[PDB]
This record gives sequence, C-alpha cells and structure tokens, in this order.
Amino acid sequence: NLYQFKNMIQCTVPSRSWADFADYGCYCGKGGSGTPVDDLDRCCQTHDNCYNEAENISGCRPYFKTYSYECTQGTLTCKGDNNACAASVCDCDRLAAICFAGAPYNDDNYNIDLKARCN
Amino acid sequence: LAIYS
Repeated sequence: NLYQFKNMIQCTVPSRSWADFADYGCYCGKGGSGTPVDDLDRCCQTHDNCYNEAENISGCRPYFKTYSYECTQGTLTCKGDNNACAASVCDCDRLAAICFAGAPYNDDNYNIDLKARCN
Repeated sequence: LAIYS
C-alpha cells in the first residue's frame, strides 16, 4: 500500500521528500493518460500499468493491499510470505522506487496542468 | 491523507 510505497521512496531516495513525486508529469500521482513528459514520468507510467495488471488478480487492490517488505542498509526487499497479489504489488512499487532513484528530476514537470497536457 | 502514484 501507498503508505509502504511512501516508505519505499523514502529509503531509496533520501534527499528528496516523497511529496516531490505525488504530483509530477502526467503519471506521477494524478491519474494520467497521454505521453509521459519524461523519464521520471515514464517510471510512473510503468508504475500505473503495473497496478492495472495487478487489478486483474481478483480481490487485489494495489492501493490498500498491505504487503511484506523491508528496507535496510540501502536494500529494498519484497519478502517471501506474500501471496500472488501482495507480491505483485510489492514488486510494482519496488521497481518504481528503484526507477525513481535513477531518473532526473525536472521542476517544470511538477504539477503541470493535467487537463490541458493530458486529456 | 493521499496518493503518490
């Protein structure tokens, strides 16, 4: 869940508050739809897709699902106890967080008009 | 309160 995703972001990208990613480009935070403004938006886009596939697993709700994971000494790990759904969700978030840590951050792309630059 | 991505 987004509390855990939050904590994931906070442990892979220390220097930057998680809020910085809650409203960026067309796919970070606010729904989406349209071409990702940039790499950091692409990370999120892939992340939105991951959630949609996960939604295919019945009784699987990407935002409220609580999975098992840990982050220590710079290592983000999805534990083995997770069922199919939790595992998927965990890995979605995990891949995203790692993606965030390697992508540039453009301030011009923070909180852009959604309605006019994304249908 | 709410949602990142």
